[PDB]
Amino acid sequence: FVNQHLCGSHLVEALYLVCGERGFFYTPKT
Amino acid sequence: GIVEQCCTSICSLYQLENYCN
Ligand SMILES: [Mn+2]
Ligand code: NA
Repeated sequence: FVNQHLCGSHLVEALYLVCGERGFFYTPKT
Repeated sequence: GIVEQCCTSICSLYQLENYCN
C-alpha cells in the first residue's frame, strides 16, 4: 500500500475502507 | 493526532487501522 495525504472527509472515506465491518472512531483534535 | 497527521503530513493505511473498532 502507498502512503496517504488525506484531509477532511477523505480521511473518513479511507477509514471506512480500511476498517470495513469492524467500524472505526473518527477523533479530530479540538 | 491521526486526523491532523494525515492532512498536514502523510499517513499509512496501517496507521489508520489503529482506529478500527
Ligand atoms: Mn476533496
Ligand atoms: Na499505506
